[PDB]
Amino acid sequence: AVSETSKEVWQDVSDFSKKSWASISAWGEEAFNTAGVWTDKSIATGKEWLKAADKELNEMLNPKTAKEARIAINTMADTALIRLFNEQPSAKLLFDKAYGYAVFDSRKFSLMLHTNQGAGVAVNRKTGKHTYMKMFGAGLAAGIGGKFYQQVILFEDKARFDAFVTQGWEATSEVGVVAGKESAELTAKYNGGMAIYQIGEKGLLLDANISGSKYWIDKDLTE
Repeated sequence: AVSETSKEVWQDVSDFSKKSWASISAWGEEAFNTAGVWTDKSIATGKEWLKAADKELNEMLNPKTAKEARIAINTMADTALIRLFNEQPSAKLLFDKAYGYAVFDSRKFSLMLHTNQGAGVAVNRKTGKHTYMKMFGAGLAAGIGGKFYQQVILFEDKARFDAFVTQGWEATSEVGVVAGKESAELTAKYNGGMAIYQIGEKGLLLDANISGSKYWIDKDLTE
């Protein structure tokens, strides 16, 4: 009756959304942790999942607590990988060989973020460890990616990943950037295993210099 439906109104208006997202939130990880080619079916399902994920990310913007931020960034990172594979299926084959990866987004999923910065995370695929990080994007400052920007870095080799997550990084050239000129497999081979993708809403950003960018550990978020 009304007593019960009333309680339903508070409960479902407050929580039904989170429960609905929780029923599908695993899809991205489940999909990308299964080795193999990123097929047309995976692309189509991924696009459908991204519709829901981006609605959820809208609700996650501007987190108030470190826990909320870590959750938001983690969710963002899953979306970037799916978006990347949908835009460039070959990247899935490189991801399958990755020791680790990092993802940054210009949206405010960290506690603090300034214009031209990105919030993100580096994930060690062997140990599971997440290192929360921030970036200054030279391309953002130059005027690209204004409506939407993600950056995905794949690390085939442990040494460069370990350096990235312990020391941070500064980009002093375009070495490592996937820029429409060659296989990312080759980019990585000649860059200590490291390949950098820049992602727009509709496709890869292929002419966006990163030189001048900086990457550091977000001390307000990582434990």
